[PDB]
Amino acid sequence: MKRTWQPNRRKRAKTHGFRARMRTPGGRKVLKRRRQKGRWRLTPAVRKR
Amino acid sequence: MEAKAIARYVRISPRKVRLVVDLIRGKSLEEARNILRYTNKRGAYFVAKVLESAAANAVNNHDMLEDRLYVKAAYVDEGPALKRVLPRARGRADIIKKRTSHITVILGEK
Amino acid sequence: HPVPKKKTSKARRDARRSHHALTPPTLVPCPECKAMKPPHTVCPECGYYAGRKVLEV
Amino acid sequence: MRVKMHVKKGDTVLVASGKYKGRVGKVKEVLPKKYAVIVEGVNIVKKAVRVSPKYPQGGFIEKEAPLHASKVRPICPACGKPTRVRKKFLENGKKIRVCAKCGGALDTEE
RNA sequence: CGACCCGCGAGGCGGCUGGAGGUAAGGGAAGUGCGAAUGCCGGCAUGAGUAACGAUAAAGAGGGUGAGAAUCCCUCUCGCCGUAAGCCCAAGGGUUCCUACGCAAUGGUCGUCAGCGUAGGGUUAGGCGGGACCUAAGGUGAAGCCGAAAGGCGUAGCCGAAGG
RNA sequence: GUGAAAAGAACCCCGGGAGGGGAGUGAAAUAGAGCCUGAAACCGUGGGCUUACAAGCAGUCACGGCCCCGCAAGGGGUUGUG
RNA sequence: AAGAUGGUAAGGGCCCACGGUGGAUGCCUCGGCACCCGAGCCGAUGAAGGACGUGGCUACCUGCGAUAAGCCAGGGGGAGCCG
Repeated sequence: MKRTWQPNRRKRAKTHGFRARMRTPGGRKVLKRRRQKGRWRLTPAVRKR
Repeated sequence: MEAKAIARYVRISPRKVRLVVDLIRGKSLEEARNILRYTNKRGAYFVAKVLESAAANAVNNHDMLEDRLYVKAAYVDEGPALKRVLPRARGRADIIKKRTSHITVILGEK
Repeated sequence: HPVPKKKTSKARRDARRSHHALTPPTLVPCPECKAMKPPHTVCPECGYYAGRKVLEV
Repeated sequence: MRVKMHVKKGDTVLVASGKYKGRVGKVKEVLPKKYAVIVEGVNIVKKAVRVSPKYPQGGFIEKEAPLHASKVRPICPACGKPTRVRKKFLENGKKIRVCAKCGGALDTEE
């Protein structure tokens, strides 16, 4: 009965991604911390083509 | 002498041939096959391979007589299980174990 | 909700199971041949009661 | 047993394997130390398929492994080898200045 | 595995399995001995060969290929959907759609069958949907004002689609 | 975490193949491919004592009947009654 | 005829042998830890870090980039090699 995942593909890219992490002064900490965590290979690129 | 035959890594359960292998202790081999053809209970098909392997071993390689052989001391032992999951109604998952078996028969002369 | 208590012994786990032993079948020989058979059926190697009805014409 | 190693070919003697004898060495590797001073007979199986002949069998695998093959044998086989005194217009001289000298000059024997 | 020594924790000495390391009268230094914390990771039992096999739209028979079939293939009778359990497009999935082999494991049963396992093959646009054409809510933003730093508002212009 | 070396099982015999019995390699395959030694819980197959009028977490302390190791002396397992 | 009346085990126990399941102890280590010393910035001549491609046949790591298991010069090395 609509159990709260309900996928869409432009919403994956317009909130998560590269152009949404390299804009804000608090979101560049996320990339600069996942590049030295122990090298997350990466999560947010689940999107296609 | 002391003809041996072992069926190893055959998957049924080790308590569903304790019902069947107890019917062929102390019998002769001409009458352990007729008691085992018309028996029911799948599990009595795997035991009807190992006597017909042990008969060919005792005839060919170990050089005994042919029709004087009686089945002595047949038994079955355990085997490594393997686990899978069943989902069970509000979350909680369960583990069932599908076990294997080792049937062995030794065979001797009267 | 009706859950048990103390786990049963080996000596009484293996006393219920004393009564589950199964019987061998009953066999007689086909009289036209020389083998076994369950003693009220058509014989699937030698053929009949009185008149064939089976077995590979 | 490295980039630094010894034998090119030559009448190599052996010491301690139940062999105590010696002749030429044939094909030396590096990182395992594999060669052939052919004494070792083994019995490899040959699988009897028509790409092979119908009945071939083993023999020709030896693999004398170690540094165990003591070195080039003049009348004093007891030898290591030093390097040049070079006695010419700048030789390089990889020769046995120890006891006696049948040690790999450009003659009929290599 | 075992009927010599100390009161005790413990030492010896014999008998099988093992396969290359162990030290010792006298001293020194601490991650120094466990049954219990609804203690933590790993095995294995008890309940038990019982409750269950996920819908009250049912099935039956004859010939096939095979080592082997109530369950896989064709022929003939029987029942349920028929405004839907039948065809056509957008989301979303992204491998296996089709053929030739195969059955160890997954299908809560079998299986010679498959959406399962290894190998080979298969989606063709001037004129169909979207870019080299526009703009809406919103976003970004020369100039201009700003806010201890990071940053916040904003004119023309530009990005923005199941709408022109 | 096999073996010093793969020499890691050619070829016959049951089996649809798995898997096994013989040959053969090796100083040894109870060292065979999840393979150095390999314990306890857990589950089995053969031999010794014992029980279907008898009441108890369990055991212990006596006496008798079988079984075994003992040349003989003496000892261990087993449990019927108090 | 009134006898301690007893030799049977669908099954259960204790002890002694012989096998399976399991993975602790012993012996090892191309992997870590803490103190010392040599040393201590790269970047719009476009960085740190990545996508995709490259072996005769290739799934994955390593090396390289349309010249793609590589090319041209200088030195060392002295014999077998095409990760």
